[PDB]
Amino acid sequence: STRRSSIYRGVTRHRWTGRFEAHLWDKSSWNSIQNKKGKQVYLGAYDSEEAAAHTYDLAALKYWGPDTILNFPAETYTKELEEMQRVTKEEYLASLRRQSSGFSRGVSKYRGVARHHHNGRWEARIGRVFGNKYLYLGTYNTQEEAAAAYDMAAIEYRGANAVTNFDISNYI
DNA sequence: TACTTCCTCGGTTTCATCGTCCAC
DNA sequence: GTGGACGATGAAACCGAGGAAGTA
Ligand SMILES: [N+]
Repeated sequence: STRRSSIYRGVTRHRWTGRFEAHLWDKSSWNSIQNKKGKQVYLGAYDSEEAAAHTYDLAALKYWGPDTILNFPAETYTKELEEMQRVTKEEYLASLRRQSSGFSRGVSKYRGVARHHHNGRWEARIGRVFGNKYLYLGTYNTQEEAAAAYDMAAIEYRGANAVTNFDISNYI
């Protein structure tokens, strides 16, 4: 019936946002709500379709090695292939998500950071469906400080697989 | 067939932002 | 008055259930 939303593997143009989502099918992990093997992994949103394709390629390389099926040949990812080896799978996926277009929108380049009225300072906020709160994390003089606060709250309320503005290792 | 792998996009959650409260 | 602390709102991200697309 319908033509595929993207010419690339693992890329779906979202019907409402118009963003190119990268996603991945983990055929080895176990879906526990179902019985069967298989889990959908969301890699992020990208304003550029080619960027979502590259994101899929890199995540697939981290999951299945240099001859899994790729939108582009593994020779184009040689450098990334080495860097990939130095981190967890979760660390690498968090990094891929951190570079994505949808990670942070608006004025600040950091997620959870926006500006306190017109005071020239930066508020950090974080969302928590438990308690139905948009928690306030303070006002800071630099975006990096606000982003640090957002990060700390993020690791606290999301633990592992928490995507932070700055590297998870900064907070050990 | 039946069965696995992959895509889609609607609920759900969270952010970006701006404007409002109240304890000082 | 007022200014941190937040709440309201709309935009936009997140993400799996489910159906579509390949297998074999
Ligand atoms: N967007």
